[PDB]
Amino acid sequence: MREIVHIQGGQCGNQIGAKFWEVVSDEHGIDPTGTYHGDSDLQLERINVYFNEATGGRYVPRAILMDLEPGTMDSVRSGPYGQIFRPDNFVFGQTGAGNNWAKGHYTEGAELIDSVLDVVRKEAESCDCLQGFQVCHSLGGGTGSGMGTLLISKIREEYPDRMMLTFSVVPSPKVSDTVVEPYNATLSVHQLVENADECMVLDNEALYDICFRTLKLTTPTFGDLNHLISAVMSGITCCLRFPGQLNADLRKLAVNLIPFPRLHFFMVGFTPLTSRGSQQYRALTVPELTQQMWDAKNMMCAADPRHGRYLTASALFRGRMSTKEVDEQMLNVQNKNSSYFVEWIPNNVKSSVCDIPPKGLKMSATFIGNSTAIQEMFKRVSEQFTAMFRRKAFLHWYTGEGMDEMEFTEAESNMNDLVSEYQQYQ
Amino acid sequence: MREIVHIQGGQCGNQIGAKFWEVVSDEHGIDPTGTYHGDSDLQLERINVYFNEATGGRYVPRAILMDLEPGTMDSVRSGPYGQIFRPDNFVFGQTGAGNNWAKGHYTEGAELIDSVLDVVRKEAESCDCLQGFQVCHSLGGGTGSGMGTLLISKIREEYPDRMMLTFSVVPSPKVSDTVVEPYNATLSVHQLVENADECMVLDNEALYDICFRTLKLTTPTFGDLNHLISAVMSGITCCLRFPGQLNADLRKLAVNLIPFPRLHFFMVGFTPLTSRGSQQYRALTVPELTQQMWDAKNMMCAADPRHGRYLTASALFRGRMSTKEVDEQMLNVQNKNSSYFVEWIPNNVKSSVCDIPPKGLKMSATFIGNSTAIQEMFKRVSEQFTAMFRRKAFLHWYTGEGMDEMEFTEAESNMNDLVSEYQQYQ
Amino acid sequence: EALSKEAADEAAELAFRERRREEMRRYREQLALMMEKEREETAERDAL
Amino acid sequence: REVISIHIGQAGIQVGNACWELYCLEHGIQPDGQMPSDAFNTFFSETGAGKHVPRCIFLDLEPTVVDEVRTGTYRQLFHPEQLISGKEDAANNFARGHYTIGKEIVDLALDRIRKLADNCTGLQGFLVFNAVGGGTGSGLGSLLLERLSVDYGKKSKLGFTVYPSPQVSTAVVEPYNSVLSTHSLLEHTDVAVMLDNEAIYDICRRSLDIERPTYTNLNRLIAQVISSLTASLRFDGALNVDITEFQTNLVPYPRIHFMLSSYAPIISAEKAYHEQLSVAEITNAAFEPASMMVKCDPRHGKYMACCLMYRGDVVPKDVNASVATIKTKRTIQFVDWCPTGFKCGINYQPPTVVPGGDLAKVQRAVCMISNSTAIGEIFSRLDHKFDLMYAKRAFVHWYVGEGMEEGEFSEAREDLAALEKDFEEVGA
Amino acid sequence: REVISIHIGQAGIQVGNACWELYCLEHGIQPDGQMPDAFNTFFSETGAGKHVPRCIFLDLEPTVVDEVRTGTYRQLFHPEQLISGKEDAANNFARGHYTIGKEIVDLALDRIRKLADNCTGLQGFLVFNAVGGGTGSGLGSLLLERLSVDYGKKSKLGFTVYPSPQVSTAVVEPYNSVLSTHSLLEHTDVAVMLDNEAIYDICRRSLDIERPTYTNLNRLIAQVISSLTASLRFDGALNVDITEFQTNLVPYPRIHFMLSSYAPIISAEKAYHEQLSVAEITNAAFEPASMMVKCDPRHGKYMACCLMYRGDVVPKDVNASVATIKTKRTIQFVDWCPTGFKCGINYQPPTVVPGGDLAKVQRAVCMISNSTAIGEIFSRLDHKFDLMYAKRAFVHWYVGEGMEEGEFSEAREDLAALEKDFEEVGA
Amino acid sequence: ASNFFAYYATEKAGGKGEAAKALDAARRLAQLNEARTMAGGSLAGAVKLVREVESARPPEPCVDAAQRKLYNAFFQSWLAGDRHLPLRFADVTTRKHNPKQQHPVYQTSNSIYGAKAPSQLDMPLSYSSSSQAFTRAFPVTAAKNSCMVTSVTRSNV
Ligand SMILES: Nc1nc2c(ncn2[C@@H]2O[C@H](COP(=O)(O)OP(=O)(O)OP(=O)(O)O)[C@@H](O)[C@H]2O)c(=O)[nH]1
Ligand SMILES: Nc1nc2c(ncn2[C@@H]2O[C@H](COP(=O)(O)OP(=O)(O)OP(=O)(O)O)[C@@H](O)[C@H]2O)c(=O)[nH]1
Ligand SMILES: Nc1nc2c(ncn2[C@@H]2O[C@H](COP(=O)(O)OP(=O)(O)O)[C@@H](O)[C@H]2O)c(=O)[nH]1
Ligand SMILES: Nc1nc2c(ncn2[C@@H]2O[C@H](COP(=O)(O)OP(=O)(O)O)[C@@H](O)[C@H]2O)c(=O)[nH]1
Ligand SMILES: [Mg+2]
Ligand SMILES: [Mg+2]
Repeated sequence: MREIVHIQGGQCGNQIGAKFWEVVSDEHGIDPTGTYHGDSDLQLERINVYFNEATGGRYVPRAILMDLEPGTMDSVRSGPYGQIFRPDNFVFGQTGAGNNWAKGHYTEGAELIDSVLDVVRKEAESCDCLQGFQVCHSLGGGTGSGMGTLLISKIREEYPDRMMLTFSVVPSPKVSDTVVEPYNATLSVHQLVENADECMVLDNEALYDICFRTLKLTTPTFGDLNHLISAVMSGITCCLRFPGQLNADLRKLAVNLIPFPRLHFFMVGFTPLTSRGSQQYRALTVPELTQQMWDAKNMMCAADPRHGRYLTASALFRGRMSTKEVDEQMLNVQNKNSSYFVEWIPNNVKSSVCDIPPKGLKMSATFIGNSTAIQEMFKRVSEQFTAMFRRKAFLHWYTGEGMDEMEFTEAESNMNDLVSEYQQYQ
Repeated sequence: MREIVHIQGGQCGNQIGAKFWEVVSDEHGIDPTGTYHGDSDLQLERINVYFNEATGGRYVPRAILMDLEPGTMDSVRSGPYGQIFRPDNFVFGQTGAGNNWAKGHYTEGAELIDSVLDVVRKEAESCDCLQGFQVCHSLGGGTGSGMGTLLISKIREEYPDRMMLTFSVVPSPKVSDTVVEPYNATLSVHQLVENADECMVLDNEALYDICFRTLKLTTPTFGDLNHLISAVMSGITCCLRFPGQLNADLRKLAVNLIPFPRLHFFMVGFTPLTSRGSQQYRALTVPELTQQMWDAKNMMCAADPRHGRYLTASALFRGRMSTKEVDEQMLNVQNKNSSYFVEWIPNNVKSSVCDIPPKGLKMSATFIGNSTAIQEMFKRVSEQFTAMFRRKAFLHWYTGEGMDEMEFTEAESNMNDLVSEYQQYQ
Repeated sequence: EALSKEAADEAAELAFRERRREEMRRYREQLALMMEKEREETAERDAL
Repeated sequence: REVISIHIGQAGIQVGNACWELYCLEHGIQPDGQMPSDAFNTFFSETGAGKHVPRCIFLDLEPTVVDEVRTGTYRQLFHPEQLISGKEDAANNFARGHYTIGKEIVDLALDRIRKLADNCTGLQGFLVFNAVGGGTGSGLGSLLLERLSVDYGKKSKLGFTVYPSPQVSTAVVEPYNSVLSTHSLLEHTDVAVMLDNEAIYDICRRSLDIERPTYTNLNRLIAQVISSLTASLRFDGALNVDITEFQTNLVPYPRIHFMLSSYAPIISAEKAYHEQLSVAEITNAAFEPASMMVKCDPRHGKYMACCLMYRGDVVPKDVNASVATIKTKRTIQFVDWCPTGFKCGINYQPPTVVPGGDLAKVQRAVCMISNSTAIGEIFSRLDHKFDLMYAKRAFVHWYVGEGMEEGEFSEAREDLAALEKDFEEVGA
Repeated sequence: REVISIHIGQAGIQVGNACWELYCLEHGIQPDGQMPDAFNTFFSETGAGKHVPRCIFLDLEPTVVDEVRTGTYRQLFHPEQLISGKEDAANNFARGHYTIGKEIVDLALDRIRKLADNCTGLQGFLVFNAVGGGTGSGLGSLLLERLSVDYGKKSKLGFTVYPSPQVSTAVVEPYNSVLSTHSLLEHTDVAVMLDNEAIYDICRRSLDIERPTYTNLNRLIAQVISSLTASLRFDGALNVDITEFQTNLVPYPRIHFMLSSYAPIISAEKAYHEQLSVAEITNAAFEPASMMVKCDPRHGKYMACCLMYRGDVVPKDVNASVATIKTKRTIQFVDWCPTGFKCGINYQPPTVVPGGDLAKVQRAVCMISNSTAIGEIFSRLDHKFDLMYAKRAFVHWYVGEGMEEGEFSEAREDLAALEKDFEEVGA
Repeated sequence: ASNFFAYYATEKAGGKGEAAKALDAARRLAQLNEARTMAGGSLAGAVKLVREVESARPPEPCVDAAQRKLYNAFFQSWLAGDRHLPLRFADVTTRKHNPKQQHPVYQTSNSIYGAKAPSQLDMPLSYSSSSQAFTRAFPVTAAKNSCMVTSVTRSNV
C-alpha cells in the first residue's frame, strides 16, 4: 500500500544499496533469479512497497541507480542479485566528477539530473500512494554528494508532502579517504538541513570499531559494513512490511523524534551483534537487548552520547516478545541514567514492536537516537573547513568552475548556528 | 534469589578461582561442557547464586577474570572446565605491571579499570538483587594486589550497601617469593581497612604445614593448596546454596563476627583433612570434628591462636547433624579453654548447620574465627617494611612512577594504629 | 543453524590456507632454470 | 574510459617499450598482437577480429632507436603510422628541437593524435613521457604539450619527466634545457610526477641488490609504477580512482604541481622468501627517503597532500590503521592547513611479474604519490648551477645562433626565482 | 610477549650462534627455517612455513659474519639483518665510538626500528658484548645511548663479559672497560657480568674438560640465557618475566650489577651417579666454584637474590631449601632486606644438544644475586687502569683519534664515586 | 563416503574444530531437552531416561572400538546435517612466443624486453576483469524526456 522508492548515488551508495536489496530480497523469500520461493504467506502482502509484478512471479526492485563510472554498474550487476534491477532505471553519465562538489552540482548535474528526475518520476506515479523516498549516498565523494543533494532539492521542490530518508556516511580524521572531505561535507550538510526531512549519520570508524570489538572479525571487508548498514535499513522499515502489536511507520517515527525542524540528524545502532564464539554463551531476552542497545560503543557514529544529552530516542523491535517488559525496561533505563536525558521532555523514548524477526535470529532490535552529542562532529568538521579555508587551499578548482566564496561563508555560518543551537538545547 | 559475582586477579587468584569453579561445578553436577548431568533435583533450585541461563540448560559461571599476562589465560583454557567461562568476561591487558603495586594501581589500572567496571556492571545488572561480591587475589604480587585494590575502591564508591568477601594470600618471611613483599602488603592492607567489608587471611606456610602433617603428601603441588582453598570457599557459601536446620548467610556471619568496623580480618580452618591411610582408622562424630577444628595447627595462617585471645568465632557445619551435640560441644570448648576467649563478650561462637554435605564426605565443617592473635603477623611484616623504608631500599621504582613518601607514612601509621588497637582489645 | 554456518566458515578458511600454501611452494622453481640459461648465454658470449 | 600515452625523446620511447611489454604480458596478449584461442579496451582498440593496436605514438628525431623498435620483436604490435620519426636529432639543444625541427614534425603528431582521439569515446586524458635533460624531449615535447593545451585544455595531461641528478649527470648543457622546459611545463602540464635517475640507481643497488644495473631495470620499474597507478582504471576494486583524482586531490595550487613518487615493496627474488608481507611494513616502507624515486630529503620539507595506490589482497581496515599510525608519528609532519593529507585507493589484482626480471612476484604492493617542499630545494639547487654557467655566457652562442636571445633565458631564470618564492611562502 | 636480541662484538656473534642454534633445537625448528605459539617471542611467522629470528649480528670485521653467512644456517637468518662493517675498530674505544661508529650505527638503528615495528608486545631489548674489545665497547655505547634516547622505558638487559684480572688476551682493555662502564652506568637497565676464567674453572672442575674452546663457553652461556627466558617462552607453575629484574634486583638507580650462577653443570658420566634433587642443587648454586664471575661472595653481603627453576620442581621443597639457606650463617645478607630472594618455577626442563657436554638432567637452577664483590672487582680493575694511565701509556692513539684527557679523568672519578657508593651501601 | 573419509582424516590429525564441539554440546542439550519433555520438567528423570535408553541398546559384534564409535558419531552427524580464469591464463602453451632471434655476437640492449618465455607460474592466480558488455549495450549518453502524462489519480481515501 505505502510506497518507498530507493535511490543510490556514488560507489558507496551503489554498493550499500546492492547489499540492502540482497538482504530485503532474501527477507521476502525471492531467489536471485527473480521468482518467489518462500514458505510463509505473510511475505506476499507487503512486497508492493519494494517490488512490482512483471510476469508471473517476476519482481523488479523499485530502485534507481545513478553514477558516472561504468565500473560501479559492472560491479553491481556482476554480483548475485544483480539481474533483478531493470536496465531502464540505470540512469548513467560518462565523464566523471571525481571528488568535486562543484562538478557534481553544476557541471554534470545539468545534463544527467534531468534524466534521473524523469526516471524517478515515472517510477513515482507508477504506484498508488507514496509514503516517502529512500536515498543512499556518501558525503566525501563528488557524484554521490553533489548530485544526490541536488536530486534531494529537486524532489523536495517537486513533492513537498512526501517524506525522505537519506543514509549518509560522514568523514572522520581516523577514516579519511579523500582530501576535500570538509569542503564537500560542509556544503552537503548546509543544503541538507533545509531539504532533507531527516538523515541517519554514519561513518566508517564506528563500523570498524564495532566489527573489531563486538564481531571480532579478522578481515572485515566492505561487505560486512554494508551488511550491517543493510540490516539497519531493513530494521527501520520492517514495520511497513510486517504486522506488529504496535505499528509505527516512518511518519510516526519522524514526528516522535523531531522536536524542532532543524533537529533531524540521528545516530543509529543495531543489536544483537555477538561474536562467533560468544553466541553460544549468550542469552536471548529483552533486558539483554536493551543493555547491548544503549551501550556507547554500540553506536554506528563517532559521537559518544555520554558527552551530551538525549533529546528523543526510538527503538524498533522485531520478534515474539512481551510489551510490558519493553515498557518497564525503557522506564528503568530512563530512571537510572536520568542525567543523560533531557529534563523538559518526559518519556524521551518511543518504542515499537514487530512480530516478524529476521531469519537466523529469534529476537532483534534497532535503535535510533537523537542526542545533542552530534554537535562535536559538526565542530570537528567545521574547524577543518575553516583551517583549510583560511588560506584558500584547494579553492580555485571550485571557484574556477562557477562556484563562489560567499556560499562557503553561508555554509560555515549555517554549521556554526546549527552547532550553537545544539549547544543551546543541551 | 541472592546472587554472588566472582572476580579473580593475577596468576594465583586465577588458578584458585579455576579450582573453585571446578569443585563447585562438580558439586552442582555441571559437566565441563556446561550441561546438567546430576542426579538430585535439589542441585537446581540454588544455582542462580553462581550461574546464568544461557540457551536451554546451558550454565555460565558468574565470574569475571582479570589479569595482565597471556600465560594465565592459556593455563585457564588448557585445563578442564576452562571452556565454561564466557569469553566476554575475559577482560585482559597487554603489558603487565610485574610485582609493582604502583604500576598496577596508577598506570595499568588507569586504562584497564574502566573496562573491568563496565563488565562488572554488565554482570551485576543482569541479576535482580545482589548479595555480595567475591574477590580472590594475593597481597604479595603487584599486578593482582594493586588492580584488585583499586577495583575494590571503585566498587565501594559505586555499590556501598552490598556485602564483600575478599580472599588474600599474604606472604611470610619463611615462604617469601619476592623482595618487595612488605611494600605491596602494607599498601594493600592500608587500603583494605577502609574498603573491604571483611577479609579472609590465607598463608602458604600454613598450607604447607597442614599438607605435611595432616595430609602427609610428598609433592604438594599448587593444585592441592588451591583445592583446599576451593573447599573452604565452597564451605563458607554452602548455606545459600542448600537448605539447613540453622541458616546463616554472609551478612549474618559478618555482623556476628565483626565487633568493630576495623576488625575484619579472619583466620581459616577446615575439617576434616586427613591422610588417606588414616581415613580408615577415623570415625565421623561431632566432638572429633570439633577437636580437629580448634587445633592450632589446623589454622591456615601464620598466627598461633594460643598466643592471643579469641574475640569471636564461627563454625559452619554440613550434613544432617544433631543440634544439641553442636551447641553442647561449643559450650564445653568455651568452658574448658576459658582463658583464650575474651572476657566482656559471653558466648563467643556463632554456630550453623547445613543438611547437604560435600560430595564424597558424610560430614564436613568450616571455621572462621576472629582473634587478636593475628596482630603478631602485622608486626612481623611492618618491621620488615620499616627496615626497608629506613634507608629507602627499592623505592625509586615506586617514587619514579609518581607516588611519594607520604603514602608510605600513611600506610605505616594505619598499620601501627591497627596493631595498637588489636593490643588494646587483647 | 548458526553453529553449522560458522563451521563451514572455518572449513572454507582452512581450504584457502592450504591452496595458498601450495601456490607459495609452486612459485619458487622458476629462478634456477633462468640462472642456468643466463650462464649458458654468457659462456657463448665469451667463447665468441 | 580510455587514455592514450605518448612518448617523446630517447628515454620516453624506451620507457614505452618497457611499459607496453608489461601491459602485453599482463593482459595475456601475445607479442604479435592477437588473442590466443575486456579490460584492455582502455589501452588497446580492437581492430578487425582478434587484433589489438596500442593507443600510443612514439615520436623522435633520430631514426635509429625508432626503427630499432620497428624491427624488434613487436613489429606487428605497434601501428606503422604511430611510430613517428624525424630526420635529424636536436643534439641536446632545446632551441633546435623547439623551433627548427619542431615546426615540421609537430603537425603530423598533432593530426595523428587527433584521429587517435577520434577513435576514442571516453577519453579520460593524456600522459606524456619525456626527459628534460635532452633536447628532443624538451623542446618539441614542450611545444606539443602547449599545442595540446591550446587544443583541448580541460583534459588531463600527466607528465612523468626525468630530471638530471645533482651529482650524476650525462650531459653538460642540460641545466639550460631543464630551465627552458620548466618555463612552459609550469603552466602547461596539469599534473606532473617527478623521477630522478640516481635515486633509482640507489634503489636497485641497495634493495634490489643488482651491482651492475642498466636502463632496462629502470624502465621496468617505471613501467611497474605506471601499471600500479593505472590498474584502478583497468581493473575493478573495492575503492577505485581514475586519472581525474590527481587533478584535485594532489594539487594544492594552480602552479604547484610536482609530485614525489615512490613504490613498495622493492624486493628481490630471494628476500621475499624470508620476510613477511603485510600492509603496515609496506606502508612504512613508502615513506623513508631510501625508497623515494626522487633524490631528495622529505625530512627538510613538509607534506601538503599524499596519495596511496594499493594493489593485491589488502582490506581497508588495516591500511586505515596504518594511515592512522603514520599520522600519529611525529617523525614526519604535515602542513598547517591540511589535517587530512591522505588519498587512498585499493585494487584487487596484484602486480604482475615480468619474465627475466629481478622483481619477485608480490601479493600486495603500494604506489605512493605525495607532494612536499623538497622540490623547492631541488629547483634552487638546479638554478644555482644554471646561473653558474650562464654568468659567463657559456654555450649561449649555440642557442643564439639557432635564433634566440638572452630574453628567454632571463625570463626563465626569474620565473624559477618566482617559483622558489612561491614554494618558500607556501611552506610557511 | 616479544623480545629481540642484538649482538655487538666478535664474542657477541659467537654467543648468538650458540644461543640461536639452542633455540632452534629446543623449538624443533630445522636449520632451513621451518618446522616439520611458544616460538612467537623469538621467531616471526613470515608468509607460510618460515621462521626468522628477531636478531641482528652487527660488527666491523666481516670474517665472522661471512662465516655465519656460509655456515649451516644460511637460510635461517634474513640476509640483510647481518650488518657488517668494512674495517675493524681494532681494540680502540675511541675509534669504535667516533671514527667508525658514526657511519655504521644509523643503519642498525633504522633496522631495529622496523624490527620493533614488526613486534607488537615488545617486552624489551637485551645486548651481548665483551667490554675488553673495541667494537663491543665503542659503538655499543653509542647504540645503547641512542636506544635509551629512542625508547628509554623499555628494558635493556646488558650481558657483558668483563676481562679476567690475571687472565687476559689484550693490553689496552682496562681503558675500554673504564670508558664502557662510564656509559653503562646510566644507559643499560640491568647488567649481568660473566667472566671467562670462572667458566674455565667450572668446565675444568665440573665438566672435566682439559682442553675447552670457546664453543663450550658459548654453549653454557646459551644454556643460562635459555634458562632465563624459558619463563617467557613457556608457562610454568610460577612464571617470572624480564620486567621483574628491574624492580626486584636493583636496589639503587646507579647500582645495577648482577652476579649469575647456574646449576647443575654435570657431565654425562657423573649424571648417572649423582642423584638430582633440589636441596643439593640449591646449595651448589652458592659456592664460588659455580660462579661465572671470579669473585668471593664471602667477602660481600647479598642485597638480594633471584632463582630460576626448570623441570620437575615443586614449591614446597624450594621454600624449605631457601629457608634453610636463610637460617645458615655461612652467608650473610644486608641489614635492610630480610627477604633477599626471588624464586621461579618452570615446567619445561632444559634440553640437551648433540655435540654438547651436558647430560639429560631432570631439573636445573639459575641463580642471580647482588653483593659487594662487584665493588672489589671494580676497584681491582681501577688500580691497574690507574697503573696504565700514570705514565700516559697508549693514550696517544686515543688522542690522535680525536679525543682528549678530560673524559679519562671524569671516568676515573666516576669509578671512584661508584666505589664510594659500594662502600657506603656495604655499611 | 567422501564426507566420512574427510572426517576420519581430520580426527586422526586432531583437527576437530571449535564450532564442532559447540555443535556436539548443542546436540547433547537438545537430547536433554527431549528427555525432559519425555519425563517432565525434572532434569534428573531426563538424564536417567537418557542413561537407560543408552544402556538398553544391545551391543553388536566389533573388532575394535575407536573406529566403531568414530563411524557412529560421523553417521549421527550425517543424519544431523552435511558438513564435509580465461584459457590464456590457465595454459601458456596456447600463446605462441615466436620471438625475433638475433645474431649471437651482435645483441642490442632493446632486444631484452620481448625475448623471454613465460611459464605457468608466471601467470596470475586470478584475473578479476570487468565485463563492460552491459554498459556497451546502453545507447548514447544523450538521453531525453519525451512522454505524455497519463497518471491516474489515486487519492488516499
Ligand atoms: N630513465 C631513463 N633515462 C634515460 C634513458 N636514456 C636516456 N635517459 C636520460 O635522458 C637524458 C638525455 O636525453 P637522451 O635520452 O639521451 O635523448 P633526448 O632526451 O631525446 O635528447 P637528444 O639526445 O638531443 O635527442 C639523460 O640525462 C638521461 O638521464 C633511459 O633509458 N632511462
Ligand atoms: N667468553 C667469551 N669471550 C670472548 C670470546 N671471544 C672473544 N672474547 C673476549 O672478547 C675480548 C676481545 O673482544 P672480541 O670479542 O675478541 O672482539 P670485539 O669485541 O669485537 O673487539 P675487537 O676484536 O677489537 O674488534 C677478548 O679479550 C675475549 O676475552 C668468546 O668466544 N667467549
Ligand atoms: N560502507 C562502505 N563505505 C564505502 C564503500 N566504498 C566507499 N566507501 C566510503 O565512501 C567514501 C568515498 O566516497 P566516493 O566513492 O568517492 O563517493 P563518490 O565519488 O560520489 O562515488 C569513503 O570515505 C569510504 O569510506 C563500501 O563499499 N562500503
Ligand atoms: N594457593 C596458591 N597460591 C599461589 C599460587 N601461585 C602463587 N601463589 C602465591 O602468590 C604469591 C605470588 O603472587 P604473584 O604471582 O606475584 O601475584 P600476581 O602476579 O598478581 O598474580 C606467592 O607468594 C605464592 O605464595 C597457586 O597456584 N596457589
Ligand atoms: Mg636523444
Ligand atoms: Mg672483535
